[PDB]
Parts: sequence; structure tokens; C-alpha cells
Amino acid sequence: EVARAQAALAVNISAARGLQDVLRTNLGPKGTMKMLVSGAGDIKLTKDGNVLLHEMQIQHPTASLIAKVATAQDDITGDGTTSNVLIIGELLKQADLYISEGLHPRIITEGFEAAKEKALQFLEEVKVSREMDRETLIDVARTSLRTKVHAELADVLTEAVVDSILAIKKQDEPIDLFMIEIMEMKHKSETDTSLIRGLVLDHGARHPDMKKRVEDAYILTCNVSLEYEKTEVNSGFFYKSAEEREKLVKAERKFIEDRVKKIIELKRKVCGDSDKGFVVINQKGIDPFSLDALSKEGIVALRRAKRRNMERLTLACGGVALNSFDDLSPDCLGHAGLVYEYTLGEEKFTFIEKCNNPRSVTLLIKGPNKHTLTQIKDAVRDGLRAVKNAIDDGCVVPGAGAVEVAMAEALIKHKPSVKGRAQLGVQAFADALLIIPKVLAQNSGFDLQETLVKIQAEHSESGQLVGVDLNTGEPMVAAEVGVWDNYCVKKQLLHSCTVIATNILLVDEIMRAG
Amino acid sequence: TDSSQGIPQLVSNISACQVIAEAVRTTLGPRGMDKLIVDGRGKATISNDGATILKLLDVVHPAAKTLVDIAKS
Amino acid sequence: MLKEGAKHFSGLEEAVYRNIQACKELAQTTRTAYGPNGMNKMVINHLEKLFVTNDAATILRELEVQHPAAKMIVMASHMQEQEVGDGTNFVLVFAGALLELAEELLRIGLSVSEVIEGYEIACRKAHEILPNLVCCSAKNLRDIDEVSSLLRTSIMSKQYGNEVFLAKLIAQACVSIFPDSGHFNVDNIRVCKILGSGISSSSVLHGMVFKKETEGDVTSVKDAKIAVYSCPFDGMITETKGTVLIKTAEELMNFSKGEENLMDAQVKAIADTGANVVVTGGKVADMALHYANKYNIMLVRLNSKWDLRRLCKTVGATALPRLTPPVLEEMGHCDSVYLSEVGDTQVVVFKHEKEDGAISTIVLRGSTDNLMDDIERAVDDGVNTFKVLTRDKRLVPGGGATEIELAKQITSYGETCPGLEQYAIKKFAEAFEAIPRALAENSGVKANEVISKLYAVHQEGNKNVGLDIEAEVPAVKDMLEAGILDTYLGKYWAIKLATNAAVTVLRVDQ
Amino acid sequence: RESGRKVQSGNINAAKTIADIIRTCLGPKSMMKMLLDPMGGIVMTNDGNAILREIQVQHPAAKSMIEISRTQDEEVGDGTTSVIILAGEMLSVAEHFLEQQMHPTVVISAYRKALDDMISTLKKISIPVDISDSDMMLNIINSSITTKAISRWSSLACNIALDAVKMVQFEENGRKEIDIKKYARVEKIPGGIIEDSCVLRGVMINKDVTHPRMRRYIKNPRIVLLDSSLEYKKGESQTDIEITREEDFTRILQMEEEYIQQLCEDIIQLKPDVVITEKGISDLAQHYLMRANITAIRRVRKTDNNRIARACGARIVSRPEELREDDVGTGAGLLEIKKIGDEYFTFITDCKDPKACTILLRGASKEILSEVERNLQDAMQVCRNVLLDPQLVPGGGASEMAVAHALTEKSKAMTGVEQWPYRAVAQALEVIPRTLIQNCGASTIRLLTSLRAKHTQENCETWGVNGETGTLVDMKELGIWEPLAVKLQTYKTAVETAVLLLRIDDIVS
Repeated sequence: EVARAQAALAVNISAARGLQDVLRTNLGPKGTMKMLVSGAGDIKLTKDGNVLLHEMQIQHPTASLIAKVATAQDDITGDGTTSNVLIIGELLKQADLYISEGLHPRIITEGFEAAKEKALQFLEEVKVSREMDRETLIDVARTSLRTKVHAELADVLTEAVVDSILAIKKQDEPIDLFMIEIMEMKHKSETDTSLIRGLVLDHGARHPDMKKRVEDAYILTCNVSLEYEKTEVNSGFFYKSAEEREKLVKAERKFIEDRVKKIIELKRKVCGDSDKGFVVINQKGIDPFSLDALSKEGIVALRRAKRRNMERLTLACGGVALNSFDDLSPDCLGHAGLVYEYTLGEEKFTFIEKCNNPRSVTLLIKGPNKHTLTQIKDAVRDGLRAVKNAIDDGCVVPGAGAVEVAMAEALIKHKPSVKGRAQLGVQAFADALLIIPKVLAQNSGFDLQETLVKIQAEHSESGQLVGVDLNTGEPMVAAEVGVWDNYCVKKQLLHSCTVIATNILLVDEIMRAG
Repeated sequence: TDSSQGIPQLVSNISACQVIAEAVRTTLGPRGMDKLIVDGRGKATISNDGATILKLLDVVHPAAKTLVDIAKS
Repeated sequence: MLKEGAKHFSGLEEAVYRNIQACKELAQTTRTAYGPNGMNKMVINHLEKLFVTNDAATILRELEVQHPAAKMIVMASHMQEQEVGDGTNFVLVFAGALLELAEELLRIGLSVSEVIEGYEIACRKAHEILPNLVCCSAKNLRDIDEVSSLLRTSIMSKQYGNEVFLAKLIAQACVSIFPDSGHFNVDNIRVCKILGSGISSSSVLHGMVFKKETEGDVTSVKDAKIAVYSCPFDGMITETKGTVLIKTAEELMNFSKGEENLMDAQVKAIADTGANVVVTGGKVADMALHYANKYNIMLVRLNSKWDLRRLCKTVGATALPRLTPPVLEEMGHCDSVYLSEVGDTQVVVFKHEKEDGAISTIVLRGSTDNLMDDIERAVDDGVNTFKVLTRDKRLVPGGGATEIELAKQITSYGETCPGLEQYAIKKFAEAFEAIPRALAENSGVKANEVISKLYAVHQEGNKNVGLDIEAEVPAVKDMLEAGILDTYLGKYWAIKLATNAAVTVLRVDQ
Repeated sequence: RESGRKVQSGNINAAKTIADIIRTCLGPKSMMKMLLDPMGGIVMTNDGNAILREIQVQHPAAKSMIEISRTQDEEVGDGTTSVIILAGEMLSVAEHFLEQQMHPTVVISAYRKALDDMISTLKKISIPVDISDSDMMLNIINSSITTKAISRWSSLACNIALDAVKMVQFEENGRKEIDIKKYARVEKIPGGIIEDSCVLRGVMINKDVTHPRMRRYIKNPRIVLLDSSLEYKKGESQTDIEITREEDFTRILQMEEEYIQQLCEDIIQLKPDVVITEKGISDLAQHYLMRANITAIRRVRKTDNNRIARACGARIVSRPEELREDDVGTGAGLLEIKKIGDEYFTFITDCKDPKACTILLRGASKEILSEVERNLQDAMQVCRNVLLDPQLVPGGGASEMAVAHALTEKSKAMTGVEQWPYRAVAQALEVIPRTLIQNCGASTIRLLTSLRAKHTQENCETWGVNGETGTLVDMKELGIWEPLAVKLQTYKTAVETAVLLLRIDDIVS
């Protein structure tokens, strides 16, 4: 099967319409929630420009490419992937009309280029070098969370967000590879979310109150078996020779009492007293008669620890894995400043904070253990990836449409490349910019024409970056509202839109192959 | 999972319960027009009262099963 | 959809209509499921077994849907049921008619976010005036009458005809013994059906009630250590082997001699280790039995899966089949072990009493289990209704009289504000109205005869409908001043959780 | 059973519909072809070799279009996109006017005379390039690296590629015809960075030897290439069983080393420190050399040791019992094994039989290596055509419209029946001047008109169409250039295809 002269372009642009149309109410606080039950046949609550692409069982080849293109944007920005979907179908709308008038796509693609770098010239003009103060970091974190979840949930979470990124400035890191551990607490209300500087251990040491308050924690993150499986083999599994299998039994019970006695020599090796604590995090279960005997020695011994916690506790606190408890100095182990066993739900959740090195900060959300807990998981994830860009750049800009009409004023009125061939592509380019402020306010009730004439005048009047209030439908100045975008984010959505627009525009045949 | 509700569900229960009452209507009387009952058994079964015949029915209406279970009680 | 992509089950018609239409049909069976009921719901199951019930949590788990809007809300109805008792009937029927009103705002041309934020302002303002509609409290939970006054509404929410005898009997079976200062059994209140002795002869038996027949003599002491075993004792029968019907009967006699001395030592080692009662989830051996009578150890002939797990929780034992001579790793907890004849059946009675560690178990006696397993559903939410985790439960008007008390406030509050959220606050007061309109249609009159009066009476708190003639023609029934009460907490979550579900399911278009 | 015009038209409809989307793939400004797999996979390319191998073809003429693209790929690798464009309108325009008149043989001989008139016109339009100037070679490579539009560090890889191919210009057939690129070797390095590297003498090896098994460094001693017989003697001078017994251990091993030490004494005559052995290599033979103070090398493929023989310009000896400096290791020779990254890379410089220098590239990663390499891969195509023909033809429609006119006065001069395929081929040349007007976006009817008008005055000597600016531009000023050799063989392949499918009137089983 082949796709000829008109149809190969037409399927590409028509699919970009309804993709943009369904993904309309997903950006900003006007952006509505979405569910998939047709991506995996499960009750799923999902919101992102990229994540909704990855879950839906799409067969149109353009949206499959955009899921690849916005992935490169989602690796840096997160949110803004749903910003990229809106501008593509609008950009394809104006240029198709010129092709509907009869025009080469390449001369418009030629006009797509010089229109872009004038906007890229305008991005240096419109960037606003603000400080990376916490309240300035709050306003970025407010508009990132209210895009995905409620504002009442956002402001509780915004308290926990902006403090961890100030902790990664202690490590002088502009990006976020650690301090991004999302831990989830068994609750029924997701209204609560706690911030722990160190880690959160998810277990509670079957005989409790061994040592629940440890002021001097010398951590051992190991996985030593004390409930050891005892097998008699002659073939690698159970065999028929009853004479042979009997002689191995006498050494099997000598392994359990071996690992109990090794704990006693290690406590006197590290601490020397009971005033200084000692914490054993075992990835496996521990004997409760050992948990009675270790509790009297001044040892708390946490059991059945998660294997994901096993590496991260070694990074921030410390403590390496063994299968013995041999005499080790505190140099071989790590340290934590404070250990407290917290309880909420059917499991005890031991808090472990103020590490040997506070390198990873655990974001502990509470919730009803639903997809709502999953929906607040990726919301704060994209909340952290947005303010990741804030530590990257120096210029935090009022967004939400403030730059969008400000570009299109300079593009249409001032021909950058006054030769008429490229200004045709400028007209499609500047009209592509209008789609984000005009339709979200039109969704809010004040239609698109009242919003555009207000924000074009006021920005041309003031020069102050008036944005759009997505909760009234009328333009309000985003500098005081706190709906802001980064200099890192706004470049890439301009970058990722243009390159993926031109190549699908410059096709003429889509042939079945392979 | 299927469901049916309302009056067109309810009247469907009624006329289902009428037909089993159309059967036993004079079985306490000695008379009527007989049914020997053959099942996948393949065996001949008659009766003099309806209660033995009601033990033979695998009812297909669960509302009609309730009238059975009270009558079997 | 124009292209090969975009797999979705919602859209312009389907999100506006069919999501609400799916939530309509689930709420269609719950029109009469809270408060006075003439409504009954026969179900054949995934087990394909005939049951009738009036608890939606039994119905909705039998119900399946591909609509995620219809699927999500029944989890929030469970969240109220996990927190408070009855009112899980209310969460679906309130949010169901709530969303139907939201369609009408979408008929006009209102934005969805205006409809989203409209009930949210209405949800907060109603939660402000709601503790001002607290009319009483459980001042004495030790009193039988004040406890039974709360329970008559939740039993009515399963059946009006058994609301008064059971509310006494539950207080006679003592949820009253809990101070509720962090004291509430969830499985030591577990209702025990005893077949026979018809449903008004249902009785009271504090501590753990076991229907299974007591075999052997009674325990040596009531302070006995309780040994709870999965299958210690066996029973022998076999058939034709690899070569049919084995070559002799001598080894059959040789295996039978050691089998008796095995179970001789099993009852002996339990007697040696201190436990004077054995719990057998398997059957009873005859050779095990006649040594157990001389050892004065009480035996249970058989136990199910639920019998062992309550014993492993309450006593604190470990359930495992003993193919070895058993030792005590079970740590018997109950200091009083009785045998009682409940329903003329040998009933194992375990018992201990503590301040915040007591046990008090509901037992029922009725001539039909298929009747009595629905009567216990009237008991199931009623016991959890006592879990407000407070003594003074801040009692509000029962029956639904608070709904018209609230609806006067909310549409007045909806008139004062401006906006397009302005209309959804007024529609929120209409959402209180739909439930007594659906109940009065089971009472036997039209809704407009009823709902005119309950708005016209005044801020009163008392005026409502039951299922009497006073419910029908005057529409005035003292569902506050005749032993009909509800608590603040069950009313608080059921409005809250129905709101957060309906706001959630309204935004989605995919 | 297929016959008649229907095979002929089916040859037309297949060969046309291939060249339709691929002429939009032409130009440095192009249009990507989209390929939807039935699994939903997407291909967005311009290169026809990836296109033709991926697409499903059912007409064996469309399979033959791949075969003439395999013809252009194995000789060059470039222009395979372009050979299928020209062959379409040869059989599209001429055929149906003339095969309703049914003369196949005349259009064949018309296709014959379309070829040689293009050849003389190539010599009319192409000025010679300097094969002794880098900057004359530079702008043509710069015309090729902008096709993929990669000039991150491909611009410095321009000088690396030209200082390889111009150096390895040595190839004989009796009159020294040089079109070789296999004598050159790129360096595939994860470490280091591109810019502070340069071409080194000899032929540099990266394919198997990545380790200092030769030496660490060598200034004086020679390289030894051994295809000679190094299989030891089991008996006295006999081939008995090998050592598997203690009784076989004591007698045989005295004669095992005895064959080897005679060879080793022959090699020490030229004084090496490095000996590589490929055929006949034994485990004992390469470790008595360890006792003879020469680290010995095996496990190398034969194409390495053709390069290593060209790295020193010496003949690989098949004589085991006498080796000379005039046999292996011509001249003094140099061997340099240095650390680039973490691995010690063998360079063999000082190639006697001089002028042998190869490519040294090193990306900061293998991905950074591989992206610059593809531009240098296209760059070594160009200089090989510069070695093949040292004349440069202007790109764009300057070459095409000049030849498209010369067929017309040839058609007016010959004025037989063949005059009608000349004007048809004259329009078949213009499709690449046609498709650049869609590759820019301009009015195609005006630009083809004015390009005829510039032939009236300027004869389209260097004023052809640009698909970049949409105007008829000086190819001298804009630097769009290519050798005559890549233009000829592209046209020569399209002549071969048009004669081929003209013979095809029957497709039977």
C-alpha cells in the first residue's frame, strides 16, 4: 500500500489535529486529568505529554515519533511535553492552508527556519534573570504541581519540594540524579507528605523497641541469613540415597548459631558500650530469639529490608554487605545521626536521618495506596524535574503565554527576512505560538478572542510579561501570579517542535514495508 | 457480570413463577394431563403430587427458585 | 478517530454521557439502599449461588465494569467503610445523582472546571455547617439504650423490619464494653451464625464463638494454653495402587499400630508442654481421641480456614500441621474456656476481658443461614459504626434529616456567591434531595409531596420520612426524636469521599 | 504468462513510482521518505540503498532497480540515490510514443548515442582540478559534508580524508588506473579527540591488533610478514604423529624446535624485533621467537596483512629458508604503539614504496567517532573519484541542462528515428533540475525556463539551479562541485537500466 501526493500529507496533519485536541486540557492548572484503560486494560490515572503517549496503544506513526521526540524533552524538562503537543498541530494548521492554497511545503519549511531563530533571538531578549531563592523556587514548583494535581495538594507538596533542591545546592549540583527518592506511606489521606533529610527504612524488627532511638548509628547494610535453609542433596536436589544425605545434617544447625555469636563480637568492636548505638539493617528476616538477645546488647536489628534500599543506604549513610558479622572498625561502616522507628499503617517505617553524608533526601508521600498515590508520585517527579531546570539556568521567565504573543508581535510586524518566501513560513510560525494562551482561557470560559486582544495590548503597553490567568480566562501578569517557565525549558519546546514538524511535512509517500 | 433491573425485570420473574403454578394447580387433586419425566437419566418418572416433580426441576429462574425453596421448606 | 492511533474508551459523547451513565446504573440499584428499604437485591455470584442482600459493598464487588469512572467510586465507598460503618450505601447514591446534575450544567455550556470547582466550594462550606448540625452524642456508651439509638438507622439501611431488636441485641452483645479509647475489635466481633433457633432467638456469647462441636471432655483448666494446629490428626482410607490392591494386609496392620502410638504421644506431648486444649483444623482420629479423654484435654473435631486465623491472631498461636510430637510455641492467652449449647450445638467458648484488649463476639441464631448471613450484614456495618474512635460520637439527625437541613444552607450559600461555580453549589443542595426522593418512592408516595414538606418545616433536624403512613402522606417522621440517630464522622467522610471521587471522574476524557 | 505493452508499461509504472519519492529525497535540501512498518515502525531516510532494501517489491523490474543500485553501490556507494532517478523518465517519455510504433532496437541505439555525446560534453564543461592542492580538493568535500549537514568536526576531517586518498593513490592495470579506497584505513577509537590527530604513514591497523604484542616502540627494526611454511618437522625430516606421549615427547621435540630455529636464524639476518605470522603459525614457533627476543603475533585476518604489507610496501614471503630486507620490511621502517585512551594502538609508518597514509580519527566516544566517520566515508568517496578523474563538473542543473541541449542539436543533425529519444532523454536529464525546485520551494515553470535562457547566453557552464536558494547560481561562487567520474558512472548506470528494461517485453515462469 502506498500514500500519494495529497493523502500522505493529509493523514499526518489530520492525526496531529485530534492528537492535539484530546491532549488539549493537560497543560497548566486548567489541564484536566486523564485515564487510560485502553493502554494496558487496567485502571490507570495518567498525566504527562510524554507518559500519555507511551501508555496509549497508538498506531499512527507520527505520534510514535513524537513519543520519541518528547522523550528527549522529558529527560530534561518533564512538563512541557504537553506544551509541545499543542503547538505542533497549530503549526501544521496554518502551513497546510498555504498548501491548500497551493504551495510547496519546503518553502514554508524554509520560512520555518529564520522565523525560529528570531524567536531564539527573542528568548535571550525575554529571559528574566531572577535569583534561585526559595520563594522564587516555590512559584516554579506551584505551577508545575497544579498542572498535574490540585492546588491544595500542591502547596503541601511545594513545601517538601523546594527544600530538597536547596539541599542539592549543598552538593553544588545543578541537576537531580539523587535526592529524588519517592517513598510512599500507607495512609488513607494523601493530604500529608513528610520530608526526611536522610532515608526512610520500611521495616520494624519483629521484637520491637530493641533500640528505637539511636543517637549514634553505625550502620551495617547487609543481608545475612539467620533462618538458614537446610538441605540434604546428592544430585543438586533431593536424591534417593538415604545413606548419603544423613551425614550433611549435623553441619546445617551449626550455621545458625555461628551467625548469632558473630553479632556479639561486632557490637563490642564498634561501640564498646550501650551509650553509643549500633544498627543492623538485614535484608532478610532475623530470628526472634536473636532479636531478643540483640535487643539487650544495645542493638536494633531491622529485618526483611527492601533491596532498593540496600544500595541507597550505602550511598548516603554507608554500610556494606557481608554474610558474616566479623570485627569491623567504624571506618568500614557508615554513620547516621538519628534513627527513629515511625509507625503508620500495618508496617513500622523506621526514619533514618542526618547521614554520614546527607547526599540523598527521601521524599515521603502519604496516601490511600491507590493510583492517586501513583498520580501524586509522577506529579512531584515532574515537579522536581521542572525545578531541576531552575538550578540549571539563571533566568526564570513568566510563562503561560507571556512569551507567546510577545514573539508573534515581533515576527508578523517585523519581517526578519523581508523577502516574501520566508515570511510565509513566519506567518505559520507566529500563529503557532498563539495556541497555548488562547484555548486554555477559552476552556476557562473567557473565549480566545477576548484573551488575545487583552494580552497583546497590555504587553505592548507595559512590556511587563503579562501571562494568562487560567482560572478566570483573562490575562493577568504571570510575574505576580507565579506561573513561571525556565530558560532551559522554553528553548527545547521551541527546538523539539520545529524539527519534528518539518520532516513529517516533507514526506510524499508512506509505504508499507517489512 | 450481567444485570437486569426495574419492572421489565420484575414482571419477567412473575410470569416465570406463573408457569410452575400452571403445572401444580390441581396436583393435590388426583387429576390433570400427565407428565412422565425423562431426563439425561433416560428413565421414566411419574408422580402423584407436585412436590416430587418440583424435586425433579432444575429451575432456570432464580426468583422462581425462591418459591421452590419456601415450598420445599 | 481520524487515524490508526489513539486507543481510548471515552470522548465527547462518552465522557459527558456514558461515564455518568455508567455511574448512573451503579447508583440505580442504590436508590433505596440507605435508610428505610423495601428494596431487595437477589444475586447469583461468580460462585453462582443465590443470595439476596442490601449492602452495596456485597453487590458492587459482584458488579464488574470497564468504565473507570464507574470503577473508581466503589473503592471510595470502601474507604468510608474502612473508616466508619454504614454510609457506604450513601457514597455511591450521593455522588451518582451529583454527576447527573453535572450533565445539566454541561447541557447549558458551563466549563467543566467551573463545575469541578463548584462542588468543591460547596463541599467545604457544608463541612463547616455540619458540626453545627450535631444534635447529640453517645454520652454513655455503657448504656444499652444510647448505643441502640445509633444502631437502628444502620440496620434500617439493610432492613427496616429488624432495626429495633438487633440494635438492642448488639448492645446486649456489647460493643458497649469498648471504651472506644483506641479499643475496637475487628475480628473478635466476628458474627457467628448458628443454624436453627429462628432469627429472633439470636443470642449473646462474649468471647470467641466456635460453631464446631466440642469433642472429648472439657479442658483441664480454663487458664489453659491454647494449641492451634492446622491438621494434627488424620483418618485413613485408600484405593487400588500401581499394582492393584497391595500384596498383603500385614503391613496394613503394622502401619496401624504405629499410627495409634503416634497420636498417643501427640496428645501426651501437648499434655507435657502445658497446653490443655488442642485445635484441629483437620479431622479427629479415633486412636487420638481415647487417649485425649484420659489426659483431660479438650478437642475440636474440625476447623475451617477462618477458625485458625482468628486463633492465631487473638490467642497468638501458629498454625501448622504436626506430623511431629507437638510442643508449645502457641502461648495461650484466653483465661476462660467454656462449652456452651448455642442453638443446641456444642460451642467452643474462649474468653478473656481487658480494658483495651477485651473480646466480645456477635453470635446469631436463626433457622436459615441464607436469611442470617444477610442479617449479619445489618450487624457488620453497625459494629463498625461504633468505631468513631470517640465516646461522644457527635450524633447528628438519623435517617437523612440532615440532608434537607444541609440543602437549605447550601442553595442559600450558592445564591450569595457569583460565578459559574455559583450554579454547582446550588446543584449540590439538589444532591442531598435525591436520596429521600428515591426513598419516598419506596415508601409509597411521590417525591414532590414529600420534599415540599421537608423544606417547608424549617431548620428543625427532626422532620424526615421512615416507611410508615407518616412517611407517606404528611412526610413527617421523627428520625431524630424517636431513637433514630446518625453520627458526625460517618456523615463527614461520606460527603467528603463522594465529592473527591466525582470531581476526579469528571475531568477525564480518555 | 505476461507479454506485450503490458510488460513494457508495467516496467514503466514500477520504475517511475520508485523514483517519485526518492527524487524528493535528492538535494542537500531534501524530503524524507516515510516507511510505515506493519508493526508500526517508522523509517525516515533519504538514502535509497536503505530505502530499496526496506521496501517490498513484487515486480522483478523493481528488483532489477535494486540490482543496478547494487551495481552503483559496489563501485562507488554514492549516486545510488541518483541512478534510479534518471532511468525513470528515459523509459517514461520515449517509450509509449515509440512502442505504439514498436521499434525496440532503434531506441537501444538511440540510448547508445545518448551516452557518448554526454561524455564529450563532460569534457566540455569540466575544468581540471588540482590533485596537488588541498584547497582545490577542499570545497568539493565541503559540498559533500553539507549533504548530511554535519560540520561539527567533519571540517577538519576534510583534510584528514584528502591526505589519505591522495596519498594512497597507487593502483596498476598496465596504465596505472587508481580508484582505490580499501588501501586506506580509518581509525576507530573511543578515546582521545579528533582534532589533535593527523594522518600517519603506512597503513594504520585497528582491526585485530589493539595491543602491544609487537613491541612498545620501534625505530630501526623491520616488520616480517610470514605466509611461509612454519609447520615443524615431527620426524627427522618426516611428518609423524605429534607429541601425545612421553616416548613421543623426548624424540620429536628435539626436531620440533630444530625446524623453528633455522627459520629464526634466517629472520635475525635482517634484525627485526617484531615478526607477525599468519599461515603455518605454530604455538612453539611463536615462542622460540620469544626466546629469540622477538615478540611474535598471530590471530590476524588476511585483509589486515594485505594492509600491513602495504604499510611497509614489502612482499609477503613464501620462501621460509631465506628472508631479506628487500623481501620484508622495505627500507628502515617505523612501528609505533602508543596509548590512545586505554588501549595501545599499533601504527606502522615509514612506508617504503612511498605515498601511503591512512586516516586517524578518534571520537571522545564511539558515537562521536562514528558520526564524523560517515562524513569522512563520503569524503573518501569524492577524492577517489578525483584520483579517477581530475576534472570537476559543476553540480546542480549546470551539468544537466548543458548536456540536455547537446542532444537536441545532435537530434537535429542525425534527424533519423533516433531524434525522438534524444529530446526524451534531454527532458529525462532535467528531472534533477526539476526536483530541486521542489527541494527549495520555487515556481518550477519559471526556473526551468530561465535555465534554458542562461544556456542561450552562458551555455550553463557554471550557472545551474540550486535547491538551496531556488535561483540559478554560479557553481564557482557557491562551491557546489563534484568530479566528472561520479557524474559519468551515474549516467552510465541509468543508460544500462534503460536499455535493460527495453529488452523486457515478456515475463514468464
